Amino acid sequence: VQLQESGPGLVKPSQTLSLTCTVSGGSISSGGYYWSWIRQHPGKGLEWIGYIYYSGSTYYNPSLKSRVTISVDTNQFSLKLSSVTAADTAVYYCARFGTRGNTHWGQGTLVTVSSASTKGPSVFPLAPSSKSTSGGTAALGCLVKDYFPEPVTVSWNSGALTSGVHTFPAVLQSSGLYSLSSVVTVPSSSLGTQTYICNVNHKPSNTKVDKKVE
Amino acid sequence: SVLTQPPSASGTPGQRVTISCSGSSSNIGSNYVDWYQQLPGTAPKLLIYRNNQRPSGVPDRFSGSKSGTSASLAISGLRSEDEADYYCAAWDDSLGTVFGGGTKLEIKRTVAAPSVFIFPPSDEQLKSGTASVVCLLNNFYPREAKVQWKVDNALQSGNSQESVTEQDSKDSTYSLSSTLTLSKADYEKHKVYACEVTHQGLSSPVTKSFNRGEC
Ligand SMILES: *[P@](=O)(O[C@H]1C[C@H]2CC[C@@H](C1)N2C)c1ccccc1
Repeated sequence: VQLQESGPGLVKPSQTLSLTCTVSGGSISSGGYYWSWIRQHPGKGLEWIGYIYYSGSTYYNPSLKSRVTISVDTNQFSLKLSSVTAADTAVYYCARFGTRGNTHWGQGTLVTVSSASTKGPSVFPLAPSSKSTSGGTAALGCLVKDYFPEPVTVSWNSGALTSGVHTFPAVLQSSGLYSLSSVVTVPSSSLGTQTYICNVNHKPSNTKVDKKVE
Repeated sequence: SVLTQPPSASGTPGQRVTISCSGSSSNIGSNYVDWYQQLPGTAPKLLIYRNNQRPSGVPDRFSGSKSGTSASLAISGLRSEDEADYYCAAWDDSLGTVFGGGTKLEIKRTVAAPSVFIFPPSDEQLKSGTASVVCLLNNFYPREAKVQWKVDNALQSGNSQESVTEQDSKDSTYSLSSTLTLSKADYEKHKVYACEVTHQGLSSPVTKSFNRGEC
């Protein structure tokens, strides 16, 4: 089974958060499986939201029971959390908890509760120089500056380069905007021929930039 | 917070570590404990269920135990890919499913000094009126590192932000990005920009500097 979350990365305060979990590789009509919602505040622990059984019986986190509805559609199930505040900013996971040990989690999706405006990121190349090269190994990267909200996804050469790649946790500037840098160490021999592109994606503002890093 | 875990744990490669989980009669004492492994940047995964059962794809290096209101997860042959947050979980008879605060597992590899790299502000950023200078501390251990910015050989402060990655699943090292942000006017008034790096893997502080416009 595979589980896929979907929803907005940004939600206004007091609005209702609606998330759906698309199930693939099996139906939602045979126990004993507990189709779950779990959330995780950024860089922190886990909090259970609720379970739903194929019969339709639900169990909720008592601290969220008054605000939460989990429902099954006639092959999806959803989470609706009303009257959201900044305290509800977290990564939300949908999962399939099996009583016989076959548990699968979804990838998780980040929800930021804020009234602030959405801003697209600027993408600047961190060009490799002699001050970025040591022992035949050269460093280069991209600077993803002044955006809101999280997250931005950075890949190198359409997902090719994975080794040596370091995408740092975004920092919250004085701007109120997030700043991020993504770097990769490559052989110095390949700086003149092999192309290195900075693939930056930011859905909340529709920003897709492919940066030739020179 | 309903279940109690130590915030951190550590062990050398090949050695064994145990992670405790303390609960009460209403959760651990009444039911069973599950364990979840969260690799950095990934969703949690089931590691242990029903106190000590392993799902498919989990090596026998991992084992769990439960006694009374306590539980314990053991990792026998520590690998670099074992670095993760480990959460115990249990059904509370009143609260439902509760978690522990989680335990970050650190692998004690050998001391590694960072490779230091510096990046002048790009010309496209300079068009915006801002100037960011990035200092890169790459693949080092332990985590503790100190960066000191120099501008025209003068020490800076309060004008930089730094960011650190999680421990790398393959070489057990950390990387650090330090970014100095100046106005374009500030940037052009000065001549030299330097990044001074202190780390126990270094016999003495390392400086990566550049004059404006070189290379
Ligand atoms: P597990 O923690 O609890 C099982 C016994 C009781 C309490 C919840 C549910 C399942 N119920 C029958 C568990 C196992 C699978 C999924 C969620 C929780």
